[PDB]
Amino acid sequence: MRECISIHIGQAGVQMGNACWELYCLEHGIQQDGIIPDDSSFGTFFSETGSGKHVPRAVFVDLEQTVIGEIRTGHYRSLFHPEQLITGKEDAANNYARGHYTIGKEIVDSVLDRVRKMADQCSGLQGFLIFHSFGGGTGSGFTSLLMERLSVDYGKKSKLEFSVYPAPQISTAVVEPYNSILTTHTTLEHSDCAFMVDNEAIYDICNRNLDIERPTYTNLNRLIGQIVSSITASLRFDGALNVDLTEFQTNLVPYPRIHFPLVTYSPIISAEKAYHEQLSVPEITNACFEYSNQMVKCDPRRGKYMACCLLYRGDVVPKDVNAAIAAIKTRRSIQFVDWCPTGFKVGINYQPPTVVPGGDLAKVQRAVCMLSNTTAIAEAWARLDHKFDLMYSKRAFVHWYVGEGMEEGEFSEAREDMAALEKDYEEVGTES
Amino acid sequence: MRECISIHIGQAGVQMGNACWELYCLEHGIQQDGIIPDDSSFGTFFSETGSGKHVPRAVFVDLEQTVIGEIRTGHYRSLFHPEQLITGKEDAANNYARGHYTIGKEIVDSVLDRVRKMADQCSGLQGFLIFHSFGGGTGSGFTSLLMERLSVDYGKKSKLEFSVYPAPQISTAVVEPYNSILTTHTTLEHSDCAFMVDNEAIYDICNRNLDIERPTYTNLNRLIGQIVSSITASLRFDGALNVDLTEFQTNLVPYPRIHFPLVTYSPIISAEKAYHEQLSVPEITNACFEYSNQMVKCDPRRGKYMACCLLYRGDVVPKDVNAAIAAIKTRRSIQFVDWCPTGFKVGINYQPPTVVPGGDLAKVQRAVCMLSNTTAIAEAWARLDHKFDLMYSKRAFVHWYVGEGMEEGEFSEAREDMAALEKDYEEVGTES
Amino acid sequence: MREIVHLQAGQCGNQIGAKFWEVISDEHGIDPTGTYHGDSDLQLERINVYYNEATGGKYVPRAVLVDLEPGTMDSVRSGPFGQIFRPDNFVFGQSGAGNNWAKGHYTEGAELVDSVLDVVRKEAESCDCLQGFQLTHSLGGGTGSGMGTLLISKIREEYPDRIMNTFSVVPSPKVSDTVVEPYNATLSVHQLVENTDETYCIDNEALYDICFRTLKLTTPTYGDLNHLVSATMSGVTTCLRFPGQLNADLRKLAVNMVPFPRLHFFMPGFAPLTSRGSQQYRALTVPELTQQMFDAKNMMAACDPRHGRYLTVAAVFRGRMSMKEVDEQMLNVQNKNSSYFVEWIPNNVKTAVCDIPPRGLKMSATFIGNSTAIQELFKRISEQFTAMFRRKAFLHWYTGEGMDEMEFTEAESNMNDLVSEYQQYQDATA
Amino acid sequence: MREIVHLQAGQCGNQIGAKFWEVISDEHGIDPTGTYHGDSDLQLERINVYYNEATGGKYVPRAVLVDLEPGTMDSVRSGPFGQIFRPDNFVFGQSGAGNNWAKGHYTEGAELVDSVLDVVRKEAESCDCLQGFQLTHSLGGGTGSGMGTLLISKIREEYPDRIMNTFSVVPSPKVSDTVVEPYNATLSVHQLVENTDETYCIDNEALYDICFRTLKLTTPTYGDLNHLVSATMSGVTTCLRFPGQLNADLRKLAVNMVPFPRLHFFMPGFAPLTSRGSQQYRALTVPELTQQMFDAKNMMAACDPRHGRYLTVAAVFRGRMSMKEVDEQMLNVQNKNSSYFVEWIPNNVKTAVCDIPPRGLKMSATFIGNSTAIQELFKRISEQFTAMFRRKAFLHWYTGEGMDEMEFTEAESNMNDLVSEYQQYQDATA
Ligand SMILES: Nc1nc2c(ncn2[C@@H]2O[C@H](COP(=O)(O)OP(=O)(O)OP(=O)(O)O)[C@@H](O)[C@H]2O)c(=O)[nH]1
Ligand SMILES: Nc1nc2c(ncn2[C@@H]2O[C@H](COP(=O)(O)OP(=O)(O)OP(=O)(O)O)[C@@H](O)[C@H]2O)c(=O)[nH]1
Ligand SMILES: Nc1nc2c(ncn2[C@@H]2O[C@H](COP(=O)(O)OP(=O)(O)O)[C@@H](O)[C@H]2O)c(=O)[nH]1
Ligand SMILES: Nc1nc2c(ncn2[C@@H]2O[C@H](COP(=O)(O)OP(=O)(O)O)[C@@H](O)[C@H]2O)c(=O)[nH]1
Ligand SMILES: [Mg+2]
Repeated sequence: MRECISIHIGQAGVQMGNACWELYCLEHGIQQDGIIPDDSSFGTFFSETGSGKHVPRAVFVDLEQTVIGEIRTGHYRSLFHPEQLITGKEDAANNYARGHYTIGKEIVDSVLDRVRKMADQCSGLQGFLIFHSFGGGTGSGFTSLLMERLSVDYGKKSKLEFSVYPAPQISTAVVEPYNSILTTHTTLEHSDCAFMVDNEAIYDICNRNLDIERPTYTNLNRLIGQIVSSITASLRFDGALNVDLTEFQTNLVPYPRIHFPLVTYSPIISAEKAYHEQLSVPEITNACFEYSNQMVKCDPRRGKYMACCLLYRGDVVPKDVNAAIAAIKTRRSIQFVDWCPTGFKVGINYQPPTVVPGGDLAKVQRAVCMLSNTTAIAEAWARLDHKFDLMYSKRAFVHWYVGEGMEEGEFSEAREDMAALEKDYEEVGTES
Repeated sequence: MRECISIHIGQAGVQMGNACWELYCLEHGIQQDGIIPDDSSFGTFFSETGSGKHVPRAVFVDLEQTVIGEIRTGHYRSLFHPEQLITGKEDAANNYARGHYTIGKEIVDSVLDRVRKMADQCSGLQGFLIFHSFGGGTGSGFTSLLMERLSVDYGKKSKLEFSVYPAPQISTAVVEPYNSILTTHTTLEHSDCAFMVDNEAIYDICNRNLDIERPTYTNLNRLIGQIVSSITASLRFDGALNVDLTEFQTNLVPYPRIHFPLVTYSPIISAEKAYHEQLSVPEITNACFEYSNQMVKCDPRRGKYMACCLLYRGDVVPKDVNAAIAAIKTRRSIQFVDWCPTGFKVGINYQPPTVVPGGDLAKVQRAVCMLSNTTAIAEAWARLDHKFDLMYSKRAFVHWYVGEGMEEGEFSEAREDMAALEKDYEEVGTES
Repeated sequence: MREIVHLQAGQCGNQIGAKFWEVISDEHGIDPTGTYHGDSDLQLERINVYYNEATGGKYVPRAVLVDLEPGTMDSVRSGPFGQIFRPDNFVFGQSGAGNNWAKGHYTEGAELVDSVLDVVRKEAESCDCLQGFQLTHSLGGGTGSGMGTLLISKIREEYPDRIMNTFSVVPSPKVSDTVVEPYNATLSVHQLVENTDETYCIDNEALYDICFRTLKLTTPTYGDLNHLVSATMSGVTTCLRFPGQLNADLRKLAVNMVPFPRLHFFMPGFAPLTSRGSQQYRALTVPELTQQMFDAKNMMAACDPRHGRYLTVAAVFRGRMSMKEVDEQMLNVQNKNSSYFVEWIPNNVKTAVCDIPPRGLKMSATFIGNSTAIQELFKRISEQFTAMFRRKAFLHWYTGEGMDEMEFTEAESNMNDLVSEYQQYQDATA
Repeated sequence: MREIVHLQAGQCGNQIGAKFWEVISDEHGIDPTGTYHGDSDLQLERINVYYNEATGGKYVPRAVLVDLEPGTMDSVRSGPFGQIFRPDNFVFGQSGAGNNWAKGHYTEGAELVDSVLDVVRKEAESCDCLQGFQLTHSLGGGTGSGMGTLLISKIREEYPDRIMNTFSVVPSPKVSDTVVEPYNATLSVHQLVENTDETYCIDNEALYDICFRTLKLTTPTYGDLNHLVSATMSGVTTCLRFPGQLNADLRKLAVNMVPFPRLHFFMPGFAPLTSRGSQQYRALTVPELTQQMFDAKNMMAACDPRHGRYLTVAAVFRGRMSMKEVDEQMLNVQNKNSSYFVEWIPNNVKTAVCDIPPRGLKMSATFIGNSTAIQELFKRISEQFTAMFRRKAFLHWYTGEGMDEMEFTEAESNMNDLVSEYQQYQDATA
């Protein structure tokens, strides 16, 4: 199978990626020095060279020099091609306008050049994985730019992303609703499907299952690394019933706008706690169908599932996966919409996970990642829309935007667009 | 293959040559002491002797004793025949008239004698490579003299030159437009094709690709050494699809006056930066077709290419060169004129480049130099003509010339001649 | 990258400045002679954020020292830490303002401001990407109030886009160290609301309340109060100088902490603060730290936050810490004191975490607040101003240096509007 | 090769001359006894550019010293550095001019000029290729103004082709050390515009402004001002004496710096200039160096370039340097101050780089400028001249030595035209 390009935008995406690429190095046994120790898989995510040093096929962009500087000076400095690390001069300062209109465009073209110079050097190409956040300038405004530009230059190719959605109650910035909605509007028409994640839900899981009292960003971003490696496992490792990258959108996207499947991973168990667990197929399969196991803090029983992919990993029994899924289809609490009787998409790859040195999670012999699309996520959008209405009703932060080349009417258009999305979910939530 | 004669006129040409001849010494392993260490190639650029000391087949002329004195006293003193180093008493003082009418003619005949005494001692002869500048007295006025004299005494033999064209905005003298246009007029009718180069573009490249913050003349003139060695590679080293010296003009000169192909070289990469690059044929071939890779700061997309030579070097795959060039012919941004469907001229020599001891550029296993002729260069002439009109409209510097045996009407004739050249490009820029 | 050029005016500004540079030199590990002697490579990666470089490792901080008379500057140059500064950056007059705003802004400051601008521009052109300007002054004085407002306007005209924040000492509620503070204070605010992006109001009485209450150090000289102020301001710029999990920026704080353009007056806060000796009987975990940021007892502004309501709040943490608690506690804080925050803003807390804590500590949080309770301060100044101006108490010292009493009325009217604007947001939604 | 013969006239010329030869002997490493003791072979390769050779290594500089009275020359011969000069080259009269132009040009200088020419020719025939002549004098005096203009004309007649440049001290704007400066100054300009190729105008007041402003050395005697002038003039001739990346020439500067024949009056500049002690807090990189060349503060001509517009500018750098910056900064300089340059010249900056910096330094740039603002100087002299000549203030001292007042009117009329010609180019294109 063939190549994929990973774009890491903003502090969150850039910081998340460094953890993700640590896994790829471990799985294929690539040295942090870049030189593979003395096979057909790494070609998808790594570029060959005359020497033994493989070059990762990804680009990092961040208007603030600080974040990339840590990578550019960290022990992984030699792994990345120096010209792939694009850095501006000043930060976007959490303002959507700066990262999209004034300073985002001053460096966007340079990023396109390297991607173009990178996409041209792959005999095959699947799509893009874009890592970013919803609550920052570079990770929200610059993302919207690249979705537009990459859509034009490389349209009709898959465009996937993993976005840190604003958590329900915990908040890390004041202008998250303003910046969160804006990027959503511009990215709906130029994206395939977004893999939402919340730090609140992940924190809730980490203190609950993993059983470590004091998590950090350096900890959580690694779990987000596992979902990516499991998602991209088909493109690298052989196994029965593979699932190529272009397959995700077809199964998980009944409608063009409705492309927000929240991520769910299992089993998250610590090394010590695992010795008293059996890890049967229904056990791990059942873990994905409860409020207590989500990367987004949306109560699934509030809504109805409409598409679910169970990308199994490691030594797995297809017979049990077929049987385990069948039971979940016949439980009253679980409720698939009326119009999608065919609501599962199984995928198996014969490569059990690999543990990061010193990693908190255990060495599970078998793993599964669920990518269910549920109408309960409309609550997250509904709550977010409530926040935006409260602030913009008083016009309490617009001035920071109008001064950066963003017209007043954009805010009104976005919410009205989001309001239609709210109704779109409601219509799909019923049966004609 | 047989001999070529290199003439280095002016401070720029003389200083550029010393870097060029350092390469020839390295490639053939000739000692700076002149004695070859204890084959059929060096006969083209070097003259044999009874002893093991080979004599370079070039002449150096500079009205200012200072520049040649450095060579005549530098560590390369013994390499050059003492009588080949021609020096006057006083400088041309950036005045075109002095280097062409009053003091240029006082020493021109002596230069002709040594060339005549040198051209007579070569069983075969290809042509001349003349190194000079556009913004000096000796390098502009004395050049025009030798073009006239050499044309008469050795007419119908190739006359090539590498000229440091005045950069768009950076300027090193006040009277560059006056001196730049004058030499152009007199050299159009007595030259085959000129290889334009700009220090601005080279500086832009050096800080951009080579990644050294503080370049100097001693640095840039070496890169100009690479283009010369690549251009003259066919005359020395064996390889499939050689390209003799007389071949350049036929492919690159559709019309007699239109003989200004700007130089472009690739790949310019530092020793450290190269370990993360693959250097595939399309990669190096693609580098030559963008505004960011030129020795002359003319935006190629403004104009249309009308002739292009890709003189490949080192171990190369003719199949890929054929394929790589074909793709460039089918891109909308790239636009060859309508009347030249046959717009490529490939040449391969089996001799990968050699690195100057301590050189900044890397040890590329494969190299290519492009000599595209484009209508965008008319912008450089158009801008230069604008400068001349502003000054001569006020007659603000003519007095320094009229006092050195140059009539007033010469300035008017030159611009009117340049104006026709501007229209000549415009007519060729369209289709009948 | 994001260079900061520091401006200090007035006796209070220079003295706070002088202490302010001692700590940053300490954090980066810079010798008083200007030679770097730190132990962490992260100190040199960003040493250009404050310090220029002259050959030989001599790092010359780009601070601009201006006072209308040589008094305070001479002490700085004679001080142990005074050799570090560039001799040219010092700008000194020969007749200091007599605490009156007019002389230091119109007749005397004007003759000297042009000289200062000549040096500030040289600092601006020497930086590849000059982030913004930082000013330390005092409203009560004449040199700090007058020339600071004169200079803040001039730098505003040349570089409108850049950030321009200020740390100012504000008149105390019941004590006044200058008779004509309300006149200088009111005049200086009028000229600041229109030109500065943020202002960290502080007052000595509130800072005095810290010295003996939470710390136990009677007889705290100004040299110690400035250290608290020094530490707080160095916290705001930490992310620009050291890596972190969630980096902040001078513009990041401005966007979050300023809902409306005029309402940019904040009031700072710092922790941990504990007296020596008794320090060992207290824990340094995040929970107790956070509670210390949301109580009036640890507010450096005399106005008590309880009386008013919070609009926006930014907590800039430092050191190795659990990001969960750094955000779990904020959520609990907001629900505990929901009445203390306005309803029309769905969330008000801004969190930033840095990797390098302050020198000699393993945890630090510079609190910043934008509460409506500050209106009480400006209302108090309005009460004092109208009393004095109702009888032209001291107008003759001002009108005698090229000024008209019409300006006093303009400043009073503008001040009242600022108070009114804060009041309008006391009410809840709908 | 391109030998220079130095001419010095007047007390100011000899004193500047005397210092001027100390530095060149220092640069080439020549012992005061005339014996070369340098350490670089590049000092002997071009030692013939200034110094003749007598057997035994005794290098005799080819300077011609002329003063109408033995006063100043006797001090030079008695000075520590006076033994180097040839005894014959000294030419001395017995009655010095009393500051009046006529006596030193007509009645007394005439009796002595022929003697000087007899020695200048011997120097000219001894050089294989005599580039040109260099004159150091002062307009205010009588010997420098009179005999210098008398001699500059005579050498002009014999060698019209060669360069003939001059360094002259020009009357200060508000101070005058001689009562009749306008008469001598105006008379000397009339005779110079018609005979000299370039003139580097300098004035003591402007040079005084350097001593205390950028340097910090109060009580700068003339012996120090001459050193600044010494250094600048030695920079102009550097390329003739040492190798470089982009060599300059006395004729190169004349071609670039002189658009029209009459408008050849320049005003020099030098860098780096910094007071001892404070030197270590400043960097020596190219950027800060270039800005120091395009500010009035470092101009040795009292006229401020800001008031006028630049026509042509030449920067002669020295030492190992990045040619990129040596040309990148000029482009940025021109765009920053585009209003300061006339539009009818597309580019105005001339760059030259040499390999050997000044002794005791690793970087140096002798700025040269041709700005219209100099017209203010000549206009000022015109203002003073018309005032005095309107009443025949001192004409009797002049007409009494074989002169007619008609000459004064001719000189005044010519001076006014020179001012007018500069003014015509104030306007923009079309
Ligand atoms: N999972 C994870 N989330 C992160 C990380 N870093 C930041 N975030 C989240 O990203 C959001 C903040 O956005 P940032 O990425 O820091 O901001 P940015 O993209 O750099 O945008 P500006 O700094 O405003 O230009 C918050 O929701 C954070 O919780 C990380 O390493 N991992
Ligand atoms: N590439 C390169 N360009 C040079 C070099 N030296 C000078 N130049 C360029 O040449 C032009 C100046 O002309 P010069 O060759 O120095 O002048 P010259 O030919 O000696 O003429 P005169 O000195 O006036 O007699 C400018 O555009 C310089 O940038 C060099 O070593 N390499
Ligand atoms: N924190 C602090 N405040 C000071 C210091 N010195 C003076 N102040 C305050 O500044 C005000 C007096 O202003 P000052 O700066 O002396 O007047 P200026 O010289 O005219 O600006 C009073 O409110 C003082 O409390 C100091 O060292 N530290
Ligand atoms: N720079 C400099 N200027 C001087 C020196 N001595 C005199 N002058 C100036 O020369 C002028 C006086 O001319 P002077 O040469 O004494 O008269 P002369 O002997 O008749 O030519 C005044 O403008 C002085 O400022 C000196 O040593 N250095
Ligand atoms: Mg030359």
